[PDB]
Amino acid sequence: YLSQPRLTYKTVSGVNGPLVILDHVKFPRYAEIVHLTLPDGTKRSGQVLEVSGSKAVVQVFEGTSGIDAKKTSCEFTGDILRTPVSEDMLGRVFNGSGKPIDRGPVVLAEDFLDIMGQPINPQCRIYPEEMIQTGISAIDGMNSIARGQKIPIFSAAGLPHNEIAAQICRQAGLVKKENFAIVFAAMGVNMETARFFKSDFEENGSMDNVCLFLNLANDPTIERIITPRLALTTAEFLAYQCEKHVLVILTDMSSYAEALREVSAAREEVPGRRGFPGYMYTDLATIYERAGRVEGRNGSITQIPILTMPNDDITHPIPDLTGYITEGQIYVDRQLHNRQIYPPINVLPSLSRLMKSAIGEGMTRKDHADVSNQLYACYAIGKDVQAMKAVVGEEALTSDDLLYLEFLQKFEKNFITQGPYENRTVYETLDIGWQLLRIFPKEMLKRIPQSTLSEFYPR
Amino acid sequence: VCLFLNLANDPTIERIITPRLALTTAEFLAYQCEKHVLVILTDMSSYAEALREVSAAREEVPGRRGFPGYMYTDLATIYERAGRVEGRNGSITQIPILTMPNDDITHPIPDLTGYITEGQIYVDRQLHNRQIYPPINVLPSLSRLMKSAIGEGMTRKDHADVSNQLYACYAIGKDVQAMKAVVGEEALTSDDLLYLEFLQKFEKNFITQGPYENRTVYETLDIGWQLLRIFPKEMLKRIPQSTLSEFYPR
Amino acid sequence: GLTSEQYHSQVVGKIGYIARCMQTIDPENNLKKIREDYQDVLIWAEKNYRFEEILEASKSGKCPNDLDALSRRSLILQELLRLVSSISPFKMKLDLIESQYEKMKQHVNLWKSDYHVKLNQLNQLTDYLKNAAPTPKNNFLRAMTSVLQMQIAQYGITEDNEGINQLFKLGLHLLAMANEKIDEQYHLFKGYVKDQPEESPFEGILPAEDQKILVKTMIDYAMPKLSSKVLQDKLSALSSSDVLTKTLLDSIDRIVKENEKLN
Amino acid sequence: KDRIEIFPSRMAQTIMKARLKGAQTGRNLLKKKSDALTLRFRQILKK
Amino acid sequence: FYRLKKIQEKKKIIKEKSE
Amino acid sequence: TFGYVHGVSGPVVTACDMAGAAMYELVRVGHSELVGEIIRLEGDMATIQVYEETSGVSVGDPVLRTGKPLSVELGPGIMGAIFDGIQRPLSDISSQTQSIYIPRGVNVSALSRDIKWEFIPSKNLRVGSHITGGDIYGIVNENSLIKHKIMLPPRSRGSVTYIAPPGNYDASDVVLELEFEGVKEKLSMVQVWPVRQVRPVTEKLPANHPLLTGQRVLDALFPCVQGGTTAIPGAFGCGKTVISQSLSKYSNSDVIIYVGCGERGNEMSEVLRDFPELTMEVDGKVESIMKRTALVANTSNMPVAAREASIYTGITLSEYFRDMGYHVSMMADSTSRWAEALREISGRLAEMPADSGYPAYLGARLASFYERAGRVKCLGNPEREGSVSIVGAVSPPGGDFSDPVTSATLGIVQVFWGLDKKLAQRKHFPSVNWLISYSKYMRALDEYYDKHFTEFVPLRTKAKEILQEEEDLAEIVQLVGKASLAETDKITLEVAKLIKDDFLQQNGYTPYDRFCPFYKTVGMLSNMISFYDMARRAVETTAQSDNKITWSIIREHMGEILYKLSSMKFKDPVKDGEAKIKADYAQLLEDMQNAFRSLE
Amino acid sequence: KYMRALDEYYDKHFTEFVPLRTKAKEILQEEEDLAEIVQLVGKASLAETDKITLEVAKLIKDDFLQQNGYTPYDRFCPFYKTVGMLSNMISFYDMARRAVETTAQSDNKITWSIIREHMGEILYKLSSMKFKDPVKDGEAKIKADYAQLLEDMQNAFRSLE
Repeated sequence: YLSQPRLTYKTVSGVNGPLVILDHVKFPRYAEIVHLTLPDGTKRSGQVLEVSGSKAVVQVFEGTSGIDAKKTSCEFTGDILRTPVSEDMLGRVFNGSGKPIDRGPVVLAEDFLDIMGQPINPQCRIYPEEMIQTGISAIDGMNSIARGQKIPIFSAAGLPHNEIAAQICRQAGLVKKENFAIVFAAMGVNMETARFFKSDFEENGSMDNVCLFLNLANDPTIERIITPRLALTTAEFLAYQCEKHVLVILTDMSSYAEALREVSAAREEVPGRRGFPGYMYTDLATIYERAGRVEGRNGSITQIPILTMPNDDITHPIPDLTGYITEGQIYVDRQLHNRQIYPPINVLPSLSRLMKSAIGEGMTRKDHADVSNQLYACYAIGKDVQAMKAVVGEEALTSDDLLYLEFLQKFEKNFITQGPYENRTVYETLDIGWQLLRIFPKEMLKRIPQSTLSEFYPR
Repeated sequence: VCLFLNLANDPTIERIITPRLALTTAEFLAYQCEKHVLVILTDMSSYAEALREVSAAREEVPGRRGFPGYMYTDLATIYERAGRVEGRNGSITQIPILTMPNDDITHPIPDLTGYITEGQIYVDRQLHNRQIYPPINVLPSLSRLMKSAIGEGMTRKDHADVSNQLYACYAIGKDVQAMKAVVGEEALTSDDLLYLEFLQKFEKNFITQGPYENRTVYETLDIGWQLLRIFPKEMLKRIPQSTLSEFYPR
Repeated sequence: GLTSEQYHSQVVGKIGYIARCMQTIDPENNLKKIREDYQDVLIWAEKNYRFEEILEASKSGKCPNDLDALSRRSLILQELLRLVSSISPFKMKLDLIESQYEKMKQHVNLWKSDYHVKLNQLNQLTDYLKNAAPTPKNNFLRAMTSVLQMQIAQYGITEDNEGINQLFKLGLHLLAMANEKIDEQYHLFKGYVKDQPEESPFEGILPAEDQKILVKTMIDYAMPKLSSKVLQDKLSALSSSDVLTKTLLDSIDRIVKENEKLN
Repeated sequence: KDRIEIFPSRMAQTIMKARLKGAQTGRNLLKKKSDALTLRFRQILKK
Repeated sequence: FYRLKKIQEKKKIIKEKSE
Repeated sequence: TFGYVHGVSGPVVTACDMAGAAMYELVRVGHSELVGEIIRLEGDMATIQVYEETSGVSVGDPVLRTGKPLSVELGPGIMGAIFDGIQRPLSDISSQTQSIYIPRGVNVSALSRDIKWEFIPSKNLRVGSHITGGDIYGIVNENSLIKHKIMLPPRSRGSVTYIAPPGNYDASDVVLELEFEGVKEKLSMVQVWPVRQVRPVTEKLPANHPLLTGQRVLDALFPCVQGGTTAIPGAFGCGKTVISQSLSKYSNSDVIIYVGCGERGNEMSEVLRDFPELTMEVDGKVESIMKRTALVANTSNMPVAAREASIYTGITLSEYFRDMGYHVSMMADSTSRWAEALREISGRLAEMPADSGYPAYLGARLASFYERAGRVKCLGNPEREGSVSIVGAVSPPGGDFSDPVTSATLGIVQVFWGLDKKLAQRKHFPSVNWLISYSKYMRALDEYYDKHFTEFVPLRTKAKEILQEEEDLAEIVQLVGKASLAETDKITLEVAKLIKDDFLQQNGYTPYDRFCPFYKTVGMLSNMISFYDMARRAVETTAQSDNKITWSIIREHMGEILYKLSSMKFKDPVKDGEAKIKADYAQLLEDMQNAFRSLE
Repeated sequence: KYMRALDEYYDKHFTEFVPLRTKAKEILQEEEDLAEIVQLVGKASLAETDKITLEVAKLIKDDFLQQNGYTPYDRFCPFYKTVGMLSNMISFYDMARRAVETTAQSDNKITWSIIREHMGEILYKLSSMKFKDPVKDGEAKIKADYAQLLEDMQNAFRSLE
């Protein structure tokens, strides 16, 4: 424990944007937290952005407006940003920097953990295996998520990815044929969406599992930077120490990347690709890879980063590096959104690399893989048949083509189309899938082995 | 043969001086010892990339695709150490072998090398994949001193006309191929069929050649004439009637 | 490829290695032809030149420093040393050693030679047997490999001896054969014994104790199939034998066949 | 010629990507139309 | 990138000059 | 010895009192000893790129100065070991710390200094014998499979003054002592080599021997050579696992070095879970391939320096085991991730962005790394010849081979095994597309084939031309249908299908064709091509008669022969020995000849 | 993104407007998807329902989404006017689609051409609906006129059926 008194400096050499450049610092520490009192008594926090000689460049969380030399004091806490973590922060709403915003008390620490964490040992990580059910059919019966997977949601501005995220937070759980928890982090989220998330989780009775970190768009961007690290430190505590399967939903990694760009510019680093930092890949990896199962512990951390693909460009650096680091993608389609389907999840471009580990006998059911494959094949064939009908006309189509069109319609109206508050267990999802597959006779279901068709097709 | 070698694992900066060592030796052997020196600088792409590395380290002004703004002048210092010289019976013939990145003839390395040097022999990936050796694409290839190195006296007097006519007919055959990809076989006129036959036989009998087969210039011109004879005289518009009358009938 | 200092250090080290190989192969200085051929490199080892002095000589060119030629000669010597070592218990006549040295020297490329491949196979067998625990397969492999070493010593590897080729083939096949395939191992050994021209393949080659162990192993495999107690006692009497013989194996086979017929 | 001669820009890139997707979709639809016509053509040939 | 790097180098040189 | 931290900004730490430091040297920053690389020098101020997170590194912190650049630590204990890209032994860090994380600035030795090794000195070596760099002065019984030959380092030489007697020694024990020019050098069983420095060899011989894998498509159509350079696409359903498993279990490579070089966390977890469980049959015993394999495994959240130096660590370990006299197979899992780490380092250093953002030296780095593959006459006295075959895989963006990394890799490498998700979906395993794949070592292996498998070269050429003709006729079939195909076209199509489904297609799970010996492969190809040639001859020579033969006639008459050709796969190399399989294939050819003679 | 928050306001003051908005957006997206096919290939292969979608989309785009802000009548469109107009347009859409689909697979088949030829007057009235002036045509008058248009639509489709 640090027993020595904290040193307070009035030696402000200069202020430049968000930086207070203090001088005559006694052994400045990089990443040190420092609380500065302005001339009128306002208290702000800050982080030692750069250390040189006896100087200390302190990025102030709030702005530098009103700060002055000769009167502004800064007390150096003597330690890097350490968060207080406990189980009691399950059922709480915190801001980006951890201060509760639910009118509850400050967290009574079970431990004081460094937010940056350490990289989970590759030799200690274990393959995710079992499935975490999100209650959404389009990502349960077609893009199931394994316990330990990192599967982002891709979407554009205006699409209901935040509503899908809230639905996943409310409905997520184990397959269930109190060791589950959800850590929702929201970054660069306007006040309206932040209030929506908070009130929705409070009202729908799932808050007992959910730890909510909110970083409003107008909150400090450095707070936006440290929000995902707070969320994932809490997730690591709950999963690898309390041994409960944690689902981390990080919202607006694009806003996080904007905050990262701002911090890089403040550091005076030249822009990299497409104006973003060159190390954004390392930063996003540091965030994502704090996930997965581990050896000798019964907890896990599933991650579902949510991205706002700018200009709907999958080649943009943020989605590109996210695809490089993660293990799938759930696409939110503007076409389906305009057609008024909820959730507007496109299942053709979407993918979940570890669906085979997520599904199967003893995890979801015997027929999950076959049903999912046949549904995907029939859906693709239905889109193809629609395109063909656009040219040849309805009459020229054959009976199989009519069946495929019917299955397409009923699959987008019963499987995809869910409703915000319709929680489907994976068994309900597979039953709906079989209802849709029974449109076709047993023969055209070529991707379902006869062993499974003879058992699940009837009725 | 004198070999200066700088393999892949060898120092990168030493490639900046390897060409100059070789060309200094060639200059000594040619302009002081009166030898005829064929200088072959292999992987001028590697030389240019080493130059770019040094320029980046120096933070020099970059040109297209990051190469230094003086890459042209440097490649010129390398290439322009060629040619004969008055009063000395030596010569230095340069044949740099440079790899176009992504087969892009407009990449800075090949582009500046073409601007400096007196031609280029363009090895074609399409021809190589079709297994035509040497896979040389005469259309993008060029030789700036052929106009004076050919004619009456040196080689034969129909050389220039035959070369130009082969160029024109080959280009028209390629255009006919491009149009045929769109309009199919049945829409080609008899002239287009003539041009396609010429293109096939030209790539099979003129470009295609044994790796150890040494055709004389007269043999090459005879092959060119037997290819041109596919067309009637009136379709050879480059060759003047005086040349066509003497050389065509045979 | 090599800087000058490292190249001349390689020359010095190769001279030293050739000297060591000569000392190991012919400690008694009986290989006069080979030592005469290697005289120019062995002169620097006979006297007590220090590494620095011999390196200076190599740099000056006084000592042989054509590293390619030194490598060729060192390999010619080292393959002969490997041949002599792989049959360590069975010495090879000086005449045969000299003839084999001449053949290796005449060979165009040793590292692709049939002699090199045969030595590699024999070394496979010897390395395995150097640590393999006593089991039926390992005893069989040791017996066949000892006979192979005897045949190599008496004939050599620079020819197409059918016996040596058969021993190599069968030994490698048994080595590759799975440990648990007891029946296949025993039948392979039986086939070798039956196809050996001599009546007593292992007489004089293996020690009497190893002969007893081998016959005991054969009897152990033969016993569980027997049913008649009289023939079982006959089998024990045969197991009392101290030497393996083709006729003894045939007698055991006939005993088990009579038991089968009686079944 | 080789290029459409639209000045480089992110807006130009988006326009060209949209145009490429549209051309590919039209090519696929025309290919399906050709397939239908060819199927009927071979059926009528056999008839 | 080249312009920004040049500007950063010039700013560093100016800071050294002032120091 | 000791520096001090004069400043910290991001991962860059400027250290004072570093007068003697060397460029690109390694330093331990902070009180937790974070690894760092000196990337600049200015008077006594050495700038350091700190590999690990620099949070908490305060001014005045000591900076220990390791007297070496980023150097791998070679010696016993490599085999079966899981390292990071920096040579951090993950399997020892986890055991010693009892934690799921890698502690910041962990300083665990790469090779255990406590474990004892059975060391036997070279019998010939004595006191005073001259020894030179590369000399094997001892052998250590690391496994029942790999004998670790303890050899002198390059750049070292002299006269032996003390060679330890055979016994149990640790990596800290001095096992040898030599003297040169009076200077005495004490050598333990562990040496150190800079990863970025090519290990010297007496000569780099040409590659002239196949790197057999057991897959018929790879061994026959697209052969690689011990010391070759190969590329593999990296995708989801491609099937690179089959290539890795084949090289690890069945290939003649004496050693395997698998370099993750920055894969996803769960992908690396899968690799680390699967490789230990793989087993190989050597000398009739089912050993574990980890007795001969090493894993330089690191994820995407590891230090970028570790990710970027993973390839160099792997190739240096492979070169070490090559010099030991072995044939090593290095396999970079995805060189694209290494190139991304390289681009990240370039961006961090603020270097000019070259083509598509990659550094100004990506091609040079890739070419120099792939140049380290090859077959060499190992440096040292015992005449040896090792090899290093790099099978580094690359990840083309969306199947495009036009990005800088894939383009440079294809230009440098000489083989491309082109796995295809399309064939994986079609259930054609191995998924090698056998149309975009290629191999430039055919002219190198012509000599080996002519010596051992004389007929294989014409057989392979005929098979390749058959497949090309089938690809060309696939378009004609659409235009005019199958009924319009000539009899020769039909025979070509129906033997191309035979080769695709019954020769190229191969299941790695079955006990009979998990590993296909080259003799079996050439036998199958010879039988198929004999069928093709004799059917074509019959068709051509009956074209002139009124009773012209047709592929339908041939199929009706010899449905049995086609069935046997299809069933040639099911010959077990183990139970059905080489002699039995060859005899059965010869009998099959006899049956085909008899049937064709009767029909004609 | 305020549509969800406005559900409470609509479901209490304009109860019927949300389904109208949903159907209008679906119609516009279907038109966007059909125009590509129409201009890539041709208009002959379109189904009757596709024709209904295209022509209703043209109607909505030209006379519900097209508002000239300089005219005395369209300077400001009250939301009651907006919802009533959208209601008439979507009612016409649903009823025409019902007629077409019901008469499909029947002897007395109905087509978009038949509907347009029968009730060009109804289409013209729907087009002129945008001309109602709240200043002089009070809210009650506009609502009554739109109800009369709905009644005429229903009567004409009853005669057609």
